[PDB]
Amino acid sequence: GSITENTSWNKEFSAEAVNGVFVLCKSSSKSCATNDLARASKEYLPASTFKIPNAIIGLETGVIKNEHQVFKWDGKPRAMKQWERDLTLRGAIQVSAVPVFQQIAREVGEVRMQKYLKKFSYGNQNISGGIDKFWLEGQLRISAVNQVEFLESLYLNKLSASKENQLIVKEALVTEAAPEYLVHSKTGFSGVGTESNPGVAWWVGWVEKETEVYFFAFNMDIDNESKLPLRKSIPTKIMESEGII
Amino acid sequence: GSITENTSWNKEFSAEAVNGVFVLCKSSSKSCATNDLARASKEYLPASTFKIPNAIIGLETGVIKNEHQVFKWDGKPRAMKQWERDLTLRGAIQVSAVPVFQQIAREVGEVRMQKYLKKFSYGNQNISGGIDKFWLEGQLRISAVNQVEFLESLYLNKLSASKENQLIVKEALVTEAAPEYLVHSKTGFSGVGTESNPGVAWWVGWVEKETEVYFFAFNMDIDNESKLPLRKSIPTKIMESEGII
Ligand SMILES: *C(=O)[C@@H]([C@@H]1NC(C(=O)O)=C(S[C@@H]2CN[C@H](C(=O)Nc3cccc(C(=O)O)c3)C2)[C@@H]1C)[C@@H](C)O
Ligand SMILES: *C(=O)[C@@H]([C@@H]1NC(C(=O)O)=C(S[C@@H]2CN[C@H](C(=O)Nc3cccc(C(=O)O)c3)C2)[C@@H]1C)[C@@H](C)O
Ligand SMILES: [Mg+2]
Ligand SMILES: [Mg+2]
Repeated sequence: GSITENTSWNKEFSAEAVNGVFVLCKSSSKSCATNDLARASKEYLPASTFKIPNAIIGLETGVIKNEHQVFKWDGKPRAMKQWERDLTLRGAIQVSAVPVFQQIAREVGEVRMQKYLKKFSYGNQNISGGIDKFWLEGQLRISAVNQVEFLESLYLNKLSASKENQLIVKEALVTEAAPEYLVHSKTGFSGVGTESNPGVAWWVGWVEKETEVYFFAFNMDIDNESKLPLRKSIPTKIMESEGII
Repeated sequence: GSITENTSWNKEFSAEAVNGVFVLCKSSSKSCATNDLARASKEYLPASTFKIPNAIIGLETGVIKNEHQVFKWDGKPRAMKQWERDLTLRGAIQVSAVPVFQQIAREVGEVRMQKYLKKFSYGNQNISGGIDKFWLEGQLRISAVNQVEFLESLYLNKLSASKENQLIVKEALVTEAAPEYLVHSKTGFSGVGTESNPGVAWWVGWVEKETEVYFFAFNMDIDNESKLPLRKSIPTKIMESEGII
């Protein structure tokens, strides 16, 4: 579609010394607005946002048997305590349980993963770097505009996957529910990288408000975990100034 | 499935002077508890809770084309200024827009409405009283045990309808979302009736918490719109009592 720059939105980045981009699209990706035309199409490691395509692929290949599959913890150390338990698919997405999705990816395997990222037009579609880590430290990259396009297809059930499996993943992604206000969303954080090679933090999703829908994707450069609150506050301020929130 | 009476729950009922029942079922043990086995099996006007089967039937028959159908307000006054606006299916359910569901019912028509309520085993299956009003002043009746059976089937996608259509109605029914706590629910209120033959107020739905699922159905006698808040107050206090929050 078309991407239109709104430089007034940089106010929210400038204040916090943040280098990043917000892409926000009403109704469709036919017309999106952004603070940074160039960065809106610049591609970055997806980190935990990749759990969305991975969940769809796991269901499509039958690796995830169905919506009520329980991912059992084997009792062995996992890198975060909140992952050391049995999880549903929703649970695994919402607590961002990487080892659940690593095992999903291993079972999907390289051939099938490559096939579905091509079907989904997902970023640079580059899965090299290890089947269980390409989206964590490999060569996979996707832009904020491309995240919006992917999530719009998911919203419309237009990905090349069953409608059932798109609906399953959508319910797992609900993060805020009010009578006329529904948010689907997913956070991501690649890590702190370095000073000269920063990590990336993401917030992607969509807002359904009355009869209208808004697709959004935010990323920022980050080299310190203490800046992570900005990954939600900057795009929240912008959507509020648009009267969305 | 089993059911057991827990007299202790009459606590929250006597306190605020209410005649009603709570049924709470843990999916993994296939075990339910209720304060009153007799009233758990008594059958009542479903009122707004019928919007759950009505929505599914509307989708199954194609009266509702799909999840992105907008129900346009025709500018004719409605009993609630909340309903005087375009609505998505989720919005119609969450705001409980009777006029939208009366029209759905009319388009489904008696023969098809009768068919699905039999397939769904929905209460006494008697839709006599007018195709657009059987569930609110007609003869249709359903018990709290029948509600949790029906909702358990919906959760499991085991109703005799498309998986897709069940998934659509399920997301429409989400009312609270946290990373490991997801609530689907629907309220109902038939009116004040008489103080001879009161009306009924419902709360039904289910809670997904970690990997457990709890199905619940509440109803109570109500003569005074005044006491509508206790429908949610009493089951919440019971569920809180059971560690479900
Ligand atoms: C996926 O990308 C990755 C996880 N994503 C993120 C993320 O926040 O996007 C984390 S952060 C990690 C999990 N919870 C801890 C935390 O500090 N969260 C935090 C701190 C301050 C603000 C916020 C917020 O407002 O969102 C969150 C540390 C994690 C790397 C994989 C591993 O799941
Ligand atoms: C459906 O049965 C019927 C509506 N159901 C409800 C209901 O509350 O179950 C009503 S009540 C009507 C709408 N909003 C007003 C109200 O007072 N709501 C209220 C009051 C106290 C507590 C709560 C709560 O915690 O949810 C809500 C009056 C309406 C009869 C219609 C949609 O078909
Ligand atoms: Mg990650
Ligand atoms: Mg650093």
